[PDB]
Amino acid sequence: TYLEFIQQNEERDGVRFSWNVWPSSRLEATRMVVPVAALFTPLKERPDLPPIQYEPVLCSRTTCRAVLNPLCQVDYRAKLWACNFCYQRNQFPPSYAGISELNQPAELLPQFSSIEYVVLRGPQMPLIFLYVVDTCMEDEDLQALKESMQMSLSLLPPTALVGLITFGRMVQVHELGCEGISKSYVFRGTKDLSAKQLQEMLGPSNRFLQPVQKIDMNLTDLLGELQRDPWPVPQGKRPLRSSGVALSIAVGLLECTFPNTGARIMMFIGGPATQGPGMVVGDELKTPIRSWHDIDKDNAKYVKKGTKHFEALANRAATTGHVIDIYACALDQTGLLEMKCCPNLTGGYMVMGDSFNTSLFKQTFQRVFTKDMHGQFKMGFGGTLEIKTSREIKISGAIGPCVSLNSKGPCVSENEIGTGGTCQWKICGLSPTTTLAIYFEVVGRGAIQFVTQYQHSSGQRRIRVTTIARNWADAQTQIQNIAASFDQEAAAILMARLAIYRAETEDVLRWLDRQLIRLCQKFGEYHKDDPSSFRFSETFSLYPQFMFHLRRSSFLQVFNNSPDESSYYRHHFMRQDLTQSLIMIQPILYAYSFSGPPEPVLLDSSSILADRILLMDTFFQILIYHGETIAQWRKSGYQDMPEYENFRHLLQAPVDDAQEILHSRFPMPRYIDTEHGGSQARFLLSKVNDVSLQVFMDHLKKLAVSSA
Amino acid sequence: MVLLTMIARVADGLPLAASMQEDDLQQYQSQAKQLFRKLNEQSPTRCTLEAGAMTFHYIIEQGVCYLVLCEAAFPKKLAFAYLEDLHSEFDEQHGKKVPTVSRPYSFIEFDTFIQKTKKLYIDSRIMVANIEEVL
Amino acid sequence: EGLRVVNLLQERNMLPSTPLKPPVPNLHEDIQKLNCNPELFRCTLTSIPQTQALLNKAKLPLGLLLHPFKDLVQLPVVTSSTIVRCRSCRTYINPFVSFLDQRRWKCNLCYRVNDVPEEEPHRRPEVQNATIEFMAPSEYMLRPPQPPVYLFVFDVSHNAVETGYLNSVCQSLLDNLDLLPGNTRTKIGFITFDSTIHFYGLQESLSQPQMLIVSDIEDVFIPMPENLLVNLNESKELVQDLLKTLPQMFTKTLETQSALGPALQAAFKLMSPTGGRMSVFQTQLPTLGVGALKPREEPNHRSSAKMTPSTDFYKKLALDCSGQQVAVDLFLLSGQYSDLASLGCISRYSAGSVYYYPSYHHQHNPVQVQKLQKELQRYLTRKIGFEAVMRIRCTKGLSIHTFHGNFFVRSTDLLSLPNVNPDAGYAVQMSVEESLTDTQLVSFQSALLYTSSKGERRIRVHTLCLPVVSTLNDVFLGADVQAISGLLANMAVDRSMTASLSDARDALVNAVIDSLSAYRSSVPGLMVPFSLRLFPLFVLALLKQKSFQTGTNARLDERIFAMCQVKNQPLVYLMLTTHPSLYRVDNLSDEGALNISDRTIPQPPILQLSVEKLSRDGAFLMDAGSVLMLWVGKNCTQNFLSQVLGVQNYASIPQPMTDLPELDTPESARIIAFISWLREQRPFFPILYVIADESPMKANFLQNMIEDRTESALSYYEFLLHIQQQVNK
Ligand SMILES: [Zn+2]
Ligand SMILES: [Zn+2]
Repeated sequence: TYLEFIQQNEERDGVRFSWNVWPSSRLEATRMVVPVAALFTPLKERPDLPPIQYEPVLCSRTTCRAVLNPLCQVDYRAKLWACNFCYQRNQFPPSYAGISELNQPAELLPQFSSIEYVVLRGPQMPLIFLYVVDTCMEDEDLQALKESMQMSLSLLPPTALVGLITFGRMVQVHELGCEGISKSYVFRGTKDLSAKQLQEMLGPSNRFLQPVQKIDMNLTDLLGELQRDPWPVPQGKRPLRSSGVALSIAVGLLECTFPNTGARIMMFIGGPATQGPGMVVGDELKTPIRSWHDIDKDNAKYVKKGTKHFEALANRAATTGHVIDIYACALDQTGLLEMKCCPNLTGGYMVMGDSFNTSLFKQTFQRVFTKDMHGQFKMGFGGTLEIKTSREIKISGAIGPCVSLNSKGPCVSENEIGTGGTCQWKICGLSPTTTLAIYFEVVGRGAIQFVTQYQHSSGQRRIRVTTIARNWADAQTQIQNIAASFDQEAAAILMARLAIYRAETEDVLRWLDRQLIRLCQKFGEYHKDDPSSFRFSETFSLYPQFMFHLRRSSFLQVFNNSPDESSYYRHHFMRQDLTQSLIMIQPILYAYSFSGPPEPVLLDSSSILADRILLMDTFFQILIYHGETIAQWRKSGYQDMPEYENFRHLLQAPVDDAQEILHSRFPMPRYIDTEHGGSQARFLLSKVNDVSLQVFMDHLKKLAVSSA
Repeated sequence: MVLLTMIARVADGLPLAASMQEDDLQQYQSQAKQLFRKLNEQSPTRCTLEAGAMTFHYIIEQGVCYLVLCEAAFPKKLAFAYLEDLHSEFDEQHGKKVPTVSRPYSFIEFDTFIQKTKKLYIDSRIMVANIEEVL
Repeated sequence: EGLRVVNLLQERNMLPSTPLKPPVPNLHEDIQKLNCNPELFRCTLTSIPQTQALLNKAKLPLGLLLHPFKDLVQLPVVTSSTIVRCRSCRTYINPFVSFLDQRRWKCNLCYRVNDVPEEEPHRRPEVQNATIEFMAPSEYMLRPPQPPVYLFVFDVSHNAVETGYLNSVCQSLLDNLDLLPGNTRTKIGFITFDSTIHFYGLQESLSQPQMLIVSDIEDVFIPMPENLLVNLNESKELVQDLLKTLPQMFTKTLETQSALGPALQAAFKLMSPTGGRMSVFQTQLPTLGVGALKPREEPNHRSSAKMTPSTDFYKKLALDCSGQQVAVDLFLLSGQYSDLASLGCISRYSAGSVYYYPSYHHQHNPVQVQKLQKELQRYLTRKIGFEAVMRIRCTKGLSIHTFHGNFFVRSTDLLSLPNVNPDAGYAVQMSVEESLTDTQLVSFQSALLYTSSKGERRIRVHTLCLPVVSTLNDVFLGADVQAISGLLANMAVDRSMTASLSDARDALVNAVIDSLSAYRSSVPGLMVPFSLRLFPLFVLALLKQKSFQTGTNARLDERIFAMCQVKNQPLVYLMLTTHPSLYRVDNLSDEGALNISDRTIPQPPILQLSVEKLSRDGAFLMDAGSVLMLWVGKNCTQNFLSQVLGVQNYASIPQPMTDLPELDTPESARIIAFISWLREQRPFFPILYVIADESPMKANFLQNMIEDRTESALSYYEFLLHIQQQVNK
């Protein structure tokens, strides 16, 4: 069954294709409404995975060089294997001279289609964490940030290198380990510096990046008594905050000291950049920070030049191999829109909150440093993703956290999509949850090989190889065989990433609408000019509902959100796997009442029963709504009475069913406890319901049965 | 959000203490010395004086004027609240000795208390008239 | 006394055995008794020429030498609510005024009659004291009395670390931290610099002082709005901790380039809002950033006279420091050429002072270590005035046209003195713009307005009255040979920079030729008046001083610093350095001043600076003002070696002998008594060195024998023969 096929291939190969049967003819290949594409998670964790400590077998053809995989034809008599990509016959390495049929290399077993190698040859480089701390914030927010900083230091491996950069009006590069003097290098937060300049003006471990095993005592005292930016903030003006210059010096410090190795630049800001390059807003409170309304009317002259500065640093950091995080906690906006390129081009994190002094941020931040069962971080660095395809398959491009290495080859498609024109991408930061979207193009079985070389948090250099295969469409049942292999959940997300990518680099909904109608006209059953006759198979019937919620989501309709909230939402959507992405587009709704156990219901205002308790899961918030009669017998203070204990099982069932995933999701969702009449029930009413799904479906069927 | 503080004996305009930090001051203290001479036994007890974009606040107690200069956009209500902190401390320490002195800035060492209590102001964490009329 | 005429070729022993006293002006007894102390204010001609024609005929310079801020024993201070001044020229009321109507006084400077206010007016303290200090009212200050601020700027390059000077400087600051002039308002700050500028924050809030480095050399700034210039009293403990730390922070540095220019720009920006005293310690040629100076080859004995700064940078910067009441004192502890001709400008135009310690090293040069020790003691503890201003007024008809000293002259001849130190001497040249036909007396009054270390505006005033004469002979009869030599020394320094060293030397020789030639044409041998019998001797001593000598082994920074001392030291110490006092100290007698109750203090006869006065059988002491050298003969007595030196023979005297031992012999009790009498006549403690024996590589004692011959300088008798040939041409 083709649903078991989808789940078993995502669990083993970390891959979700929009189509699992591919077109064998050029006409159907170009008449492909939804592109042949895959949601690929390079480092998806596995329950029974054994590290393979040997160099990967490589096809002995200079152009091919594909990794030995369970799709190759082997001859255990002649010690010979035939490559499945170019058919070049290869002598087995001397290390495989004794391999047998009863005992085969693990790389040839179908259960190890996804396999990881450990390449131990060169001396391992330690991890690097550079804290870039903003001091323009109230002491409550500063001390709380300091507290959660010293907590992250306590989790770092002793061999890890740490640096500290504090900034406000000026920026300070601290040289830790100094005795009796505690010295730092002060720079003007109004002039941008190149990496060569910073190297000259400053003079394995540095004076600024030292092993936490030998300077954590000196750091915990500096961090402990770090104080607010000393410069006075006049009445009616913002603090002078040089966030753009502070970043370029954090980037430049690592560029001239530890290039081409793993390192995280962690910038903690409590407001927008109001000075120097990267400026987001002027320093007068009377003129507000730019909104989407201001962006449309060109009443925001800082966002264009401010963006160019940060995407310059982003491409500098991605070329050097470093990752950039942004932890923004402020009551007002902070400039994520202009700075989003730094954690987006790299694999960096983006965390947003109202204050560092909240349980929301402090727990979100310690989730960055969660360890596995070996006590090692769940982060990887310096990833190089090279994709090899069969002679038919060409790569259009990748959507997600990556940067093109611009390596040309025969598998590079001329029709570029997103980060294209290459078969290799650099992902400076990735976790077991990082998900790319690769888009393919067809110009028996077709094979694709994903090779991800990265630096593990332990210092080992590893190579994860994933070789997949999908059947070519047999031409006597071409459209029928392909239609049954449709993955409507994957296609909707893969099409969503296309829409978001065009919107964030600009009408988008017109393209989204026409592709939905074309998909209805090709794979739907109907008689012409009778909308009542349109029906979708079990393979497609959920796709229109997904598009209905996508074209109304905050990812595409950005007004009613601040420009930083739209960047934040899109940031996390371009990295998540299928499960969490569907939750983002279409929230999940569970019901709680006396009449039955909890159960999922539909996202419609016919489910907001007064008699029930709802559990809504948007990826970004977990809400528990209390109906009319529900809020009434709760306001009555009747849970405390002992003869209604079934009472207590109802009001705390969603609270208990919230905590278990309120701790697994990396960006800890906001928690809500609202009822009817409360001002926080708006989030439920807006996600619930052109007009509505009923009206949307009628218009879709009216247009799907008329002219194509 | 910026500064100029002066304390003078109202009878003769004799300076007692002051606090000034630049890194203008030439024109702005000259009119403070001019107002210090115009004050007498008939002057308003508490007054606020506007110099275009700047603003004067002064109080007079025990024949001692406590003047502060500051641009207009500063909260008037808190400006008097700090001059209360100055007048109280001065009256405690040298209020017994202010009709006795004759040398200018006899209590110039009081400057060590003026800048510290004003950093407790410049940081967030009565009559109306124009100066060109009084002079 | 004597209206007598001297022939300098027959006497040849014209120097007295008693110290030279300044000539008493030929004034009435009741007027001279009120005249100011001559060491505070003196004139080259105690008898002022009536006309400019008469002054030109004498070929002698007319000018004043003054020591306005000298430490006084008794200073009358009047706190009058009002101050009395001539309403037309603002001359302060002075003893040399004349009261006419007992309600009207006749100012002695501009001849406008003024009314005395209702506030026996003739014998108020302002008319009974030429030297007097006033309490300035509120209109004599442009701002509240500034606090005392002391910013120290240390070079900490690799060469600076090797010299080890920072140890003594920091230890001296520790010992004299409570003795710096000031009240509770005392500010202090510290800046170190190598290829970058290092600021230091002092917060009682944190465990350690902070070190903020500014590396942007071409654009310096202040890294913190506070805690850089800290109130010394409230953060005393943290300033002490920094001083105990600085000498050990750069022990293994490898920075060889010094960015002195940028460091001073940063230092200027720091004390710009308040002013104060900037103490700069530099050990090498600045080579990085603005103010960089090119290296220069040092001269030798064969190089002819053949001085000026290389760039105007340190002059422009000093003028910026002057406008913000910032004085820059430059301590140069260099072992190689550092272009002091350009660095010294930072002190010249900021009313600071230059201090020089050639080839300073904490181990190899024990002389400079103890000289920096005693010079830092006086520097850090002597009184000080801030944001000071000085003006010199003279009676109508006399015009000052040239100023000499460390200051900045502004419009209407106003001397800006950001700091005024009690060891600064100034000089002035004046001429007769209009004849003094009507007047018989003229007056000169300097007023020094400053802010004391306690925050009170002061005005120190000196007034000098002199007679006016109308003949050539009377002009010569009132000539001050020492004041003339001093003013001539300052004029030659300016000539050496305007024109060359040879031109400066010719002008010094011609000053004696033309003057004596004019006297000869007013009367067989070289005939001079009694007042100028020592004129060729002292001018010869000028031409062999380090400032103007030729065929010497002197280096550029040595000569330049010698000229800085000429322009900055008072006259009394120019004479002690140029023509040191020579006494025989191997047999002292009871002919001295056994008056100070229990102390002898003998009075040995002053000997002339010739090796012919020496003798290999005794030991003689030479007083060069700043240092006392005791040459001991190779065949000295057995009594002197053991009873005053504590040594059994000439060969066992230690080579570096930093002081005499206080042995218990009336011979040692003797020699310690007369040396103790000369030392307490001075501000900077003169160390004494008795290591000068036969060949201890310290024979500079003989170069102060300015009456002897060398292969590069004339002897005194040859100098007289050279002068006579030109007086009788
Ligand atoms: Zn191959
Ligand atoms: Zn007058």
